[PDB]
Amino acid sequence: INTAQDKWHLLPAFLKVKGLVKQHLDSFNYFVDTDLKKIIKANQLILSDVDPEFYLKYVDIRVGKKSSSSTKDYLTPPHECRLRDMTYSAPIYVDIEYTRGRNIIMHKDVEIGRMPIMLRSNKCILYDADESKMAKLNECPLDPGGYFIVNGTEKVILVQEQLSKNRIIVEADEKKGIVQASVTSSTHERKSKTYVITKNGKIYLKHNSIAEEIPIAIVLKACGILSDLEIMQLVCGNDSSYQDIFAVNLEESSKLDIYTQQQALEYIGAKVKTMRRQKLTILQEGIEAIATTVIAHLTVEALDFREKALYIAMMTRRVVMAMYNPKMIDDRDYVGNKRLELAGQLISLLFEDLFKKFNNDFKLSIDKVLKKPNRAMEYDALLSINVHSNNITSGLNRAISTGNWSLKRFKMERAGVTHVLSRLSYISALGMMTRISSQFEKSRKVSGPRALQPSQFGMLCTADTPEGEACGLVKNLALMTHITTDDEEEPIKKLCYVLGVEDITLIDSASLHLNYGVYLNGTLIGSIRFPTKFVTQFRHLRRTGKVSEFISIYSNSHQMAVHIATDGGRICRPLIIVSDGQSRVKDIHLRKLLDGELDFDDFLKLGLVEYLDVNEENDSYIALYEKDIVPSMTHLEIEPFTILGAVAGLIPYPHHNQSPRNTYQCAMGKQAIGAIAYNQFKRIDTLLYLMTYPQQPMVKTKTIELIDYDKLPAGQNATVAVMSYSGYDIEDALVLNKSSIDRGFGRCETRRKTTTVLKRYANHTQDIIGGMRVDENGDPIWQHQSLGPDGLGEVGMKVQSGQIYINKSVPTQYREAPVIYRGPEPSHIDQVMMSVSDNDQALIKVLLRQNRRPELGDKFSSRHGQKGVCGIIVKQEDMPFNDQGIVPDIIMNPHGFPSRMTVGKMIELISGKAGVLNGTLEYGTCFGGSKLEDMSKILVDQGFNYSGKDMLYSGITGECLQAYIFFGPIYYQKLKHMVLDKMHARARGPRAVLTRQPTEGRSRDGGLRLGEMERDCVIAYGASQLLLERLMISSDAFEVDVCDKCGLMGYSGWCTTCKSAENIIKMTIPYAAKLLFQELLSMNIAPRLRLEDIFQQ
Amino acid sequence: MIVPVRCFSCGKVVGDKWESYLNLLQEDELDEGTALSRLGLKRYCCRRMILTHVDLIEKFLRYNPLE
Amino acid sequence: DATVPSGRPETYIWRYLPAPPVCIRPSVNEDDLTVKLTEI
Amino acid sequence: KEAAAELELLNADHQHILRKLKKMNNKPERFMVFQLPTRLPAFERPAVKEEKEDMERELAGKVGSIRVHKSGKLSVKIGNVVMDIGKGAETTFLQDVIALSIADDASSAELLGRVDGKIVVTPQI
Amino acid sequence: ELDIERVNQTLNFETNDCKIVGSCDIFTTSRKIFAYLIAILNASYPDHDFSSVEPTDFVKTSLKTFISKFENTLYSLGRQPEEWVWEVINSHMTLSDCVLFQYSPSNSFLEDEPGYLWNLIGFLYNRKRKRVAYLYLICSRL
Ligand SMILES: [Zn+2]
Ligand SMILES: [Zn+2]
Ligand SMILES: [Zn+2]
Repeated sequence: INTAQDKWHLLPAFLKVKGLVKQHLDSFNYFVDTDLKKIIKANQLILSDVDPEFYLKYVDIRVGKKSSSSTKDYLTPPHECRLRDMTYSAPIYVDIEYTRGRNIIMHKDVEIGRMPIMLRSNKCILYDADESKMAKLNECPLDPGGYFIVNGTEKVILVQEQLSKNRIIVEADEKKGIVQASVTSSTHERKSKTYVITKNGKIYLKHNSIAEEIPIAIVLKACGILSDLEIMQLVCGNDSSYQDIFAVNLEESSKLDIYTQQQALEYIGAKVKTMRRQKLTILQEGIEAIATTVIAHLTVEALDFREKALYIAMMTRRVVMAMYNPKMIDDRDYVGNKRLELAGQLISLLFEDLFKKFNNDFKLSIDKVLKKPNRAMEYDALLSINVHSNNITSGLNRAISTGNWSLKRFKMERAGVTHVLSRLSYISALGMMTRISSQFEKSRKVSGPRALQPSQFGMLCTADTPEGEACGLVKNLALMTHITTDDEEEPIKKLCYVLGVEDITLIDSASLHLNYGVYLNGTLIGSIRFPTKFVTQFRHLRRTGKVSEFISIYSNSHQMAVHIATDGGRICRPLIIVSDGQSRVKDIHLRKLLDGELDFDDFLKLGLVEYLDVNEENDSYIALYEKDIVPSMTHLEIEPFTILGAVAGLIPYPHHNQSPRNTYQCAMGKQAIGAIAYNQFKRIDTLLYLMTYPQQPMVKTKTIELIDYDKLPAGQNATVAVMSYSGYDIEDALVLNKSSIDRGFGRCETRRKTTTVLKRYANHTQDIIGGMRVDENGDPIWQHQSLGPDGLGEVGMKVQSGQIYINKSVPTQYREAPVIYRGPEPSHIDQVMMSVSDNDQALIKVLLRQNRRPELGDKFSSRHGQKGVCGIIVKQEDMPFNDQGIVPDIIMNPHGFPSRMTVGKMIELISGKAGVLNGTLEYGTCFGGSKLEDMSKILVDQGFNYSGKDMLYSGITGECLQAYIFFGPIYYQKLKHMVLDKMHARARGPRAVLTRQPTEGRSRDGGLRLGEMERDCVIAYGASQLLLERLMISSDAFEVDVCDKCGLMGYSGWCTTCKSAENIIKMTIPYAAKLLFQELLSMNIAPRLRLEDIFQQ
Repeated sequence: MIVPVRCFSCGKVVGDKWESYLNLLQEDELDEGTALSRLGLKRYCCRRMILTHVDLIEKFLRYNPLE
Repeated sequence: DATVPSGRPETYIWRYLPAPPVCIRPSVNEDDLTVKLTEI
Repeated sequence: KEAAAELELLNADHQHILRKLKKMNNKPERFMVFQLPTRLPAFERPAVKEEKEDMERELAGKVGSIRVHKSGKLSVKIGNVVMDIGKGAETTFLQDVIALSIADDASSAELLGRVDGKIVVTPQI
Repeated sequence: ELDIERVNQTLNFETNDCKIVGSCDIFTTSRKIFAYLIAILNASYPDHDFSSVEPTDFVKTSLKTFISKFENTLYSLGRQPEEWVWEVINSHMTLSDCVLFQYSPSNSFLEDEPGYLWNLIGFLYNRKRKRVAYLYLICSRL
């Protein structure tokens, strides 16, 4: 009943209590429940400099609930905040301790701004909604959540990835730039970043708060390490090859005659910038530069500079190993060297700086009453809070909506932090989640961060990436992943001494490179004698759950180190532990997992499964299947198809395709259209492409069962005859059936919103909606046929290319400025919504519906990256037919298979055909699915051929075709790229007022640019009057009046620099050349035209 | 969102065999492929009309004005 | 080559400055150049 | 293979801890610093072995025992918890002595002895 | 208040190589008014005596002429001056029926401040409400 093929049931057990948007949801839940306190406690008190007794301190904070209230506050529901263009938010109730008069007073539930809350988080009202409350609140239960509604527009904070923050990374190249970063970041106690560079074979120390860089022997002497033999024992050891490389750095310390820590600190005391405030000595400064200035996560607190000296020594040992062997460098693109910054981390950066700037702007106004008269008239100090509380709200809302990230305190200016959530498909809303941004999108290289690494097996999706300008810079996380939670490390440090390390202040610096040293987050801590006994007893404390999971330990060997990482932003991945050649999850546990008890995280507590970091996968050896478990294995895959993400699970049989093909599907599954939501008829969105009769795939995948894709599918099962037909399907065009389109095959529907705001003005005059304008009797004129009596168009009426559907008027004169439907095709009004936004002014949203069917030129695709356009529509007595009489809906060319090598499309058709003849949906999941040798058993069972090739007759001539036709159902999906929204053409139209050339863009009248590369083409033809006509005569021709003696251009046949109309010549010229000359005369150069006659005498 | 009236590839009327398809599965239960043949859907173009039909009119009708 | 009366080397110091035409810098909202000329 | 190499080196350190403890007997004023865990089991009430296993000072004396096993090994037990032992610091090069400090008025730095080596005891997780 | 805080957030900014710092304020605390404004000047700048220059240059000009170039300099600094400001300062002070003054002597007391470029200082005396606004704009250079 249970066997090796049943351990994949942990994957519905993982995703049940976790989900796929947990990296957005858990981070925002961490912020509003933990990190709000750790911002208030970082700056609690307000100190009034005038009269230093009127203090003000914040006791605690909570969002969305008053302390005296036993119930959470009423929020406007998330769908009403989409319609009314509001921001779905919650009030931040701080309570305050302040001084008033002569006694101190606590005041309860001060509202300081409002926090825009994420959907499906704790404070959202959709949290634990039983799908009948989703319907009352007009919400789709299949919506992922994880995003914000800010001014109606729904915005997602993307997963950012940075380089690993507080760890060391070794770079090198030719010309010997061996640099060593360490971007130190304690929150903003200090944000600093040191280097270590070898110039001329001499190791230095650059830092951006130093005037000029310090050599390396006179900075370890700046720390406690000054014996100058142990410096040759901290960076060289007994290795004679490394003692030659560092020996130049020794004598430079004697060459500056630096010999004591007093004299060593005074060297760097005169090398600093930003001497501001204290006027302390160079000893007091150089001993401060090692305190909290160079490597800022290692703050020293006392006389003992030992472990920080051991830090810089273990940096420069990695330099000397890089000088000796140039291949001992660190990959910048390795996934273990990355940290994923989630949405709670970003908002904790954002909300802190606005609470800095709140408290600064509240302190510089709390003294504007104290140093002013009415001294005896005290004030409560709680009436100026709302003066600045509209900067907390407006600064949170602006930074999410704009996406701009302007943090003055933290000094970061990131762009593109948010994005509008995609509502093209159901897949677009889930593919915009699980999406990861990168830092490389400002400067360019070749073949660096754009190549995928083998270290993203199971961590990142190996095919979901865009093609073009962002291929490998946008990436996607897989199904069974988890992002680590940052936790405290001094309990983990104190566990290390109990387990047998001995401290760095106890160990001799001579014999330090003979034993493995432990590294709690890159910082050297101790030195174990027996490392693999230490590591085994630390996994065993984690598998018993004493020390937490998401705490990874791995024993390197070439570095001879034992690293222990516990910081957040690492990507874990669950695996099954095996022991002594035997998988620990037995069939009794799968029997319990199925029938209700013993869920996932009981497999963690009972020691069965385990999260592995990328780094901890080095110290492992992982089996893929249970038949492959040899005794030296230590883990087992729960399920191998989770190498692909959420979007790449739509592909049927991905392992049979070629790999560029499975990447084109990921971009094109997000573009195919179908069903969006269950409130897709209750929502008024900017552009909403729907399908009339969407079908679920015949060949499906486990991965689309899990993400509930077959309840909101996007596509239809076409009957596809793979054959060459009509010569209109040559290079990716596809032949289409007319009688299929007449019945609703591929028929879609477009919906578009149009918002006007009837704004009232400061003149106490308001925008007004007009009235129906009748003529000659009680019937409207043409532009008011679809209008109705109140100026807003009637629901159900047909608007076409010029009519008015909102008749608004601005100012009592009223200047008529109605909206005019300017579309190439008509469209029916389906929804007119009359509401009022937050600031008490009217808001009309009119939705417009348009039905459209497949024309020549719409894009269809299969799920195998084979995009195609509709080339011809064929009459259905012209299509080929079998013995039963079935004709194809699509005919597909056999020439798209051999170059593209999509063999998994040739298996989708048989599994699709054998499944529909059997009555069962089949599976084409990755590394598995239904088998071709017993899909071909069902297919002979009926009386069809085993190979899916049928003998079709010819519809045109009646005869048997001389080949057997591969014939059956493929799932086709229709893309948003439709030729009605792409055909445009311009003869003459509006011109840009500066260049007086035709305008830009498509949604103007138009203008197609002929630029710099086709000019080259027509020069090569020698066609000189075409080039004169296509560039000047019919782009910007300009009759201008030159002067012959000056060479400048005059107006009206008259020269100005010589007051005469005498020798003025009239010429035609590009207006951009006229615009050039008058911009050169303003720069004080004079282009003087020298003219001559065209004709010989 | 609701069942197509006709099969796309034949024009055989399949819209009257959705109300009866669900009764063959719910009561007197069949294995979804002899409930198709009992309704008389021989051709595979016509079986895929109601086998892979996802019925979204039932979920869309949960969100109307209560009226 | 100071045969031209604008040859002379002191014509490269801004004594007089031409104000460009309003066709060069329009107003849709003042322009960047229009707000620079007034400042000068 | 590496866990076998650390096994025999611990087996080598178990004869090497027995010689250096028996030879050190009754040589006066000659010490050995050696590392215990920070938290110890309680002794007014005996914390049982699996309870001290979970959460991970003034005392009287006779708090433990250094047991010598018949096979080749040693294991400190204190109270009722059982720990394991190894000469596990390093072969130290820096020379070590012990100095007693006196507080205020009998102010003296008494030189007691000299460190032989350093052995460590860990809980047997 | 909040609106006064908004119109002060308008008048404090810095462009490429200029830094303008000025604001407006309204508070109740032509022979007798000569001392009534030098106390505002002393409290506005508590490092220069203003009891010295008693027969100063108070150009008693029209307030419409003053707000004209006060709006023109905000066009001239790339600000696109927002009109609601001039109702807000109206709404506290009844801008229509009041008289304007301007401390603009021959050599003002900011010429010795390094980085000084120009100023615009407006006094707006009120009679029925005694509400004098001290509208000042100091353009510096950094
Ligand atoms: Zn001329
Ligand atoms: Zn039909
Ligand atoms: Zn049919």
